[PDB]
Amino acid sequence: PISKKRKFINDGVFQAELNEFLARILAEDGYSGVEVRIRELTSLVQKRFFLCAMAQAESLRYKLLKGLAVRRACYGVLRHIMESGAKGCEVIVSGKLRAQRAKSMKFRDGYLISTGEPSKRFVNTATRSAQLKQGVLGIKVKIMLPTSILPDNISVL
Amino acid sequence: RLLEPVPFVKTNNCIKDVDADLFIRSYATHLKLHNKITYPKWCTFVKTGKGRKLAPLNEDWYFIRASSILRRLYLHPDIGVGFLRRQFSSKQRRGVAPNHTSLASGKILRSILQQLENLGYVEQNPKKKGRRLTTKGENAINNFARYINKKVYN
Amino acid sequence: KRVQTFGKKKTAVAVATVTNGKGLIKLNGKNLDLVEPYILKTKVYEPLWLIGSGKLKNLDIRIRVKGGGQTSQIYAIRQAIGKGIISYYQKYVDESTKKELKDVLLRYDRSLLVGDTRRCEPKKFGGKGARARYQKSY
Amino acid sequence: KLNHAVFIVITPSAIAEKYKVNLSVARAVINHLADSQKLYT
Amino acid sequence: VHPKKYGQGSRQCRVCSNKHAIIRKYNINICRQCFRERADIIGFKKYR
Amino acid sequence: RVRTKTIKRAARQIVEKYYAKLTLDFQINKKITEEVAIIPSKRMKNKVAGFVTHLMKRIQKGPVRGI
Amino acid sequence: YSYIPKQNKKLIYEYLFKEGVIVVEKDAKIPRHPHLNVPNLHIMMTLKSLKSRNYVEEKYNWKHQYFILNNEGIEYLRE
Amino acid sequence: IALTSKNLRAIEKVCSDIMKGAKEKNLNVSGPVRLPVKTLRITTRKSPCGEGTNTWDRFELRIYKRLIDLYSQCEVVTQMTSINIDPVVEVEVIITDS
RNA sequence: GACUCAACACGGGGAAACUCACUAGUUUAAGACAUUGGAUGGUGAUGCAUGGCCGUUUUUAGUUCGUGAAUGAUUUGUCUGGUUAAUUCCGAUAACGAACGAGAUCUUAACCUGCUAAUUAGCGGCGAGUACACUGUACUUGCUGCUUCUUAGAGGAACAUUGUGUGUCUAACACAAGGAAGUUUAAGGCAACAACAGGUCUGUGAUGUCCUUAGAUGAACUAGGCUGCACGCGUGCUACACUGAUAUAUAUAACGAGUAAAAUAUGCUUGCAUACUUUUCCUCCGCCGAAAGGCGUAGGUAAUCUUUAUCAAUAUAUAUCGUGAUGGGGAUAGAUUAUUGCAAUUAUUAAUCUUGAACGAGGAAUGCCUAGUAAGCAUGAUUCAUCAGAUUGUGCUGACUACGUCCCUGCCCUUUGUACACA
Repeated sequence: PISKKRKFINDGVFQAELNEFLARILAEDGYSGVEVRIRELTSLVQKRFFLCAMAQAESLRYKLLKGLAVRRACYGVLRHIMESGAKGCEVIVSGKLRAQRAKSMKFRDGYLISTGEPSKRFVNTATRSAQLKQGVLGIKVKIMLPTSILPDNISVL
Repeated sequence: RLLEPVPFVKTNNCIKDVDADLFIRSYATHLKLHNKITYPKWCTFVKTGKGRKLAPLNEDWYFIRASSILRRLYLHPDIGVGFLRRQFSSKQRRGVAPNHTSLASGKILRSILQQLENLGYVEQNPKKKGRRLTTKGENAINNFARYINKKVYN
Repeated sequence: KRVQTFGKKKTAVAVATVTNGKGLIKLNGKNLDLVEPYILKTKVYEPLWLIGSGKLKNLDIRIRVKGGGQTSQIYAIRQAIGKGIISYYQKYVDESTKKELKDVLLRYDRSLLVGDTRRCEPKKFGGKGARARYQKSY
Repeated sequence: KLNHAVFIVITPSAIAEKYKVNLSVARAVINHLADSQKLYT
Repeated sequence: VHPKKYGQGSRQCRVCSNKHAIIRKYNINICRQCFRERADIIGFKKYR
Repeated sequence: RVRTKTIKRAARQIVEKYYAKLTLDFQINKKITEEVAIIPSKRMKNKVAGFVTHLMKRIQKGPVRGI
Repeated sequence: YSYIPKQNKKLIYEYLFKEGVIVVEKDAKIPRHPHLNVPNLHIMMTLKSLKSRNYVEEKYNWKHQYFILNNEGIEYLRE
Repeated sequence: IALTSKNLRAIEKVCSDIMKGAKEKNLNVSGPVRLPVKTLRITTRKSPCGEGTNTWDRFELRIYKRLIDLYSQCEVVTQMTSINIDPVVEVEVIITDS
């Protein structure tokens, strides 16, 4: 016997659990979906309760964590984004990068809208972090889905 | 100055057609002359409200409240004990702390409500829990309203 | 027969029911003179003169008061009664005088027939005042 | 300082200056002669 | 032990493990420091 | 008030295909620009159509730089 | 003191075995678990002990453990 | 039968389903009820440290609630809704006669 | 911790037990793993190891590319000038053509679709009236023609629209009229290129490295400081009065937010153990008590009950007073009634009384201000066991003024001079 007002925040707590649980468990492949492997997941979930930007960002995080060079790993992942279909991709990695001075490299290509609510609606985001020997690395992958049509995109046939 | 020209047609059937202040003072005089209730002496050494912090200094404030309580009872079909407190809520400056509204004392209004209950002007029933004024009180206040209206008219 | 119109300036609201009768222009329970402030009573009297006491003698207006300050309520009442008289002239009583009445109402001012959008804005940041800021130290 | 008393136009401000009296006793004198601020009859 | 059901120590944050700066509005009991980034995953957007 | 490159190039792009249906009246010009257009923002469509109207009042009384 | 009777250890072990799925909660002072009729102070230590013996992995979370029986954890813990 | 949610189109399409089913089954269905949309506002400040210009941002929850009524069997409607609802929408069933 | 903006009502920091990283002290192993070997946690140090976040430059308009062109660092594009919310554009153009930032887009107020309708809302109609009008009325109780009105789903209206005008007659802006809408109709949120050796490892089982671990830099428990002050500097509240000190009456809103325990009985001898409703939120009622607060209760997991046909105040009217630091003023302490909290003593919160400081509108100086906005008046939410004088959401009283400029200040461009480049 709970209100709808408290019920929806209880549901918000449940989805707060679900987001991090999905992030932890979905590591070997992309986003295969959710249910309203599988047997264990359902058992644990019931016991406790009673084109893929995230996948590509996790792939790049794996390539950096395995000790592969950031430059080549980023170039490859950017090529896979371009061949996946996004008109561009904004990937930025930050940390120690082989030195004691903080630094970052920004790869710019294409339209690359970076602000505004239509931009936020059209563009999805991913930002991950992981440990390193003497610090922590931060990776941001901005993938923009193909455009309804953008108000700025104007053409007459 | 109290009477003002009116372009629309009046009805003059109840106190709703008469101004509040004139009626409440006229009925305070009426009850003072009729001696229907007591002063009472126990309310004399207590100020009107906690936020008031001072004596009202009029010697008839209890009778004015007695004339206004049923005035608001007619206006609202159902009221509460806190309704009078909120209606007569006053500024309270807690010294250095800033002003806030505060309700008046409830025992005095409870007591005068008991006084009119003994007078029979107000009745209580399980249905319509809020205070309402009885049918006899309706015609009594109607006659008194029309009785003041006729002198104040011409 | 009957008409029901509305008037809202500021937070105050007003709904006016205009019906045939003997002139029972009543604001809910209380009359239009017993409000207490005569400054607003003059403004209430203002639309009555431009139309006609003899004309208003044949119609009853049921006026409801709910919310808003004194000035806001009087403005809402004025809008409600103006729309009521205009709609009643358009509908039932007479059309010939409706054009003259609305023309003179428009000429005298614009606030009598339709109110204003002027309202309170959401609070910005910087200070307690809606366009103030804290006294920054140095 | 004040030195007004009660022992010896109808507006209180004018008659108080005329008789060199306080405003309250001025109002009392006005009532006595006839028989907060208000307009004239 | 002396556990009490009232005061500051009655409840702690459900994630950040620090009871300071807990918001109890709408019975959330999640510390604001984590809630700043947990707002979107819960689905509680900022518009104006 | 002015406008942007998007409006300045939309004005050049349109007219050149359906100027015959364009008339002198501002509202009719608004209507034709709206129906030929596909941009889903009525406010800036109204802005661009007003630009079109002020560019059409420039025609038939001298060179108009294109069109 | 807090000496652990062998009944608690065997009960928690067979509760791991029958369910296959197990969560024991990071908090330690809760008198009872909603799905366990056993004090929870004496289960966290045993779970960490069994984890440190390389028989069960723990993904872990904030105020949650997410324990699960590994393919090799049952056999050693049978008896 | 009342439905509550947070987003807009998911309940509009479900209410369209309600209307089309009512027209198909020619039931004694009362007109749509348009309850006011309630907004719930909480506060939180950026700058996790103590320094800097303290800034305060406001997020909103836009609760929704719309009511309808029908005179029919409850089983058919409680199957029809589950046919064409979304997981993010919740409903409650109350019956009427006349 | 923090030192001009970019701190000093900030750390959500309104500190009675831990709470707190501190102190006078007392305890525990709660050192996983294979006597002994052997680690986690840590509010210990390092934001001068970091990530993220943030606060600035910076709410302004700047940044970059491809090609081309002019030993090199490099220059052009990125500009004489005209307009602007802005390299926003027109234009002459060794430049031409592109990406960003700008833009644009949206809630809310706002006008309309006599669309679209009714829960828990409104307008009516009649079944019986309370008293008067006169050949309906203020108020109830029961049902339903209907939904501009209580509410809102999409959409539209507004675009310098038109006309009189300026302009390189191109880009522009002015007045008036229709129009609710003529500074984008207005406040907002997204805030790049690049940087700070600004803050944060005291927010995280995010975080490297140096440090502690049985007498813990882990945890728990008794008492204390952050609340003391010779004093100085910030944000605020109350005021220095007669447009006022004070009491009565009527006219009044939006945002709101709201359900691992009390008590009874039994055994032993008020304490522990055991089972029953849900006492564990706001509360309307009838009383107790000036009040605080209590008693048994309506209602509600919520347009239903608090409560919103209504929660405040400056106002409105009459009255005691009538500009004398006065009766203004409320600092101060004393006597106490109750709640919050097993703990109010460093007298939290509080109904009552007494006590009576300065204060004649504040110097050198500074902050905010372009229209429901200054300013004043209040109200809801947060942290809450209790406590706003804090921050935020909302409403009322609707003003004095420009409608622009670089003279001050903070920023920007160009030109120029440098022996500066940690600038």
